[PDB]
Amino acid sequence: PQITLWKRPLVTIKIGGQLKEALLDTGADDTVIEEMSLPGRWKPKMIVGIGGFIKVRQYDQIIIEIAGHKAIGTVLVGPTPVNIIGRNLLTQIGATLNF
Amino acid sequence: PQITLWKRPLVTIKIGGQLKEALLDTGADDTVIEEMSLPGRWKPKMIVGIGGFIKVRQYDQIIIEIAGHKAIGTVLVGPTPVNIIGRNLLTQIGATLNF
Ligand SMILES: CC(C)CN(C[C@@H](O)[C@H](Cc1ccccc1)NC(=O)O[C@H]1CO[C@H]2OCC[C@H]21)S(=O)(=O)c1ccc(N)cc1
Ligand SMILES: [Cl-]
Ligand SMILES: [Cl-]
Ligand SMILES: [Cl-]
Ligand SMILES: [Cl-]
Ligand SMILES: [Cl-]
Repeated sequence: PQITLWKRPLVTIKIGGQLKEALLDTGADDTVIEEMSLPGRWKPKMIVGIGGFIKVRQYDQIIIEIAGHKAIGTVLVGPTPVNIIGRNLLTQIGATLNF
Repeated sequence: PQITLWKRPLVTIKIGGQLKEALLDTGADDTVIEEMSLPGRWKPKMIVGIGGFIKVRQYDQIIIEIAGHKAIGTVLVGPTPVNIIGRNLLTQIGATLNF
């Protein structure tokens, strides 16, 4: 697809057996999802945005289907106001910014 | 250009005749830059992101060049952790997300 930016670039994702809406976000280094359970080990991390930092749990080697495209990588879980697909997974589906 | 996302999509911007670096950010509705002087009157705005909110100065109809493309539009100025180019200006430079 070609996604224009007149509106927020929201897509459906599937993660840990759940369907979620998420933002395709070139400004996010890594993917961050609202509180949910995921399998396996995790470790804590802080990430920063507008407003400051939040504490998240870092889960590695998690598979997400993004707009029907499967990717695997690190997923951060924590109190984000919006689900965000970051560059670590956008690369994997071949996403580019074009102008 | 076609910009891949293996690295942060940083570009040079020109604003008030000065060059700065900024992040192309599809997850941002609005363009937000670090403290700087801009001409004219400003209006209040609060923006909300991952770690809570910040107050910013909203300047309208500001001439800005992004990666060599001319734009004229709203720039928010305040204590953002990084300079971000949001959809308001990404649309002016004809940017799309493609995968
Ligand atoms: C500020 C960026 C450098 C980083 N952020 C991504 C950014 O796209 C967020 C993503 C975002 C979006 C909504 C709410 C929180 C986070 N947008 C954002 O804060 O935009 C603000 C400016 O325009 C307004 O429109 C959206 C909120 C305002 S972030 O969400 O803080 C973040 C930081 C690190 C990671 N790994 C993942 C996400
Ligand atoms: Cl992958
Ligand atoms: Cl990863
Ligand atoms: Cl590539
Ligand atoms: Cl990419
Ligand atoms: Cl604008």
